[PDB]
Amino acid sequence: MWPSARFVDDNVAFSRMPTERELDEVAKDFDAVVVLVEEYELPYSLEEWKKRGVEVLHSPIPDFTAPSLEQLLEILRWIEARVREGKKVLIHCMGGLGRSGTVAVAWLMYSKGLPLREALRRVRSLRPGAVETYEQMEVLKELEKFLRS
Ligand code: VO4
Repeated sequence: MWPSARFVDDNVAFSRMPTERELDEVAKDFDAVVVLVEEYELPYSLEEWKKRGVEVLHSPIPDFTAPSLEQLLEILRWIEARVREGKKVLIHCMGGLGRSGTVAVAWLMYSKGLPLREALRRVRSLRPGAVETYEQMEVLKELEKFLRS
């Protein structure tokens, strides 16, 4: 297994950005990637995933900002579809683990119905530092309200 990934359930993991040297490595373990990094900060083309048969969702979230609730719902629904196909999914951003950690917490809320408090604790247990900003926490609160309703 690619030990940089941490799984929040049987099928969904989050990690730092794999480098071009690691692409075959994570393609062996994952069939789908959620790429949160902005186009201009990529060090290889995302066609690298396509030539390996890996499905790509490119939904960039700028450095130190939170996704909108709509953006997050779109990401979650796509992850859901891939998991239902039997695929393992890797969420990643470049640099810290604020943005990828936010999507990982949202996935636990969305798929397992965990309240935000427990989902946050879980992901932070996996990677201390996940969910870095007040804005990221606030969109997770907005998600929780959406789901409860
Ligand atoms: O720029 V971050 O993914 O550490 O919020």
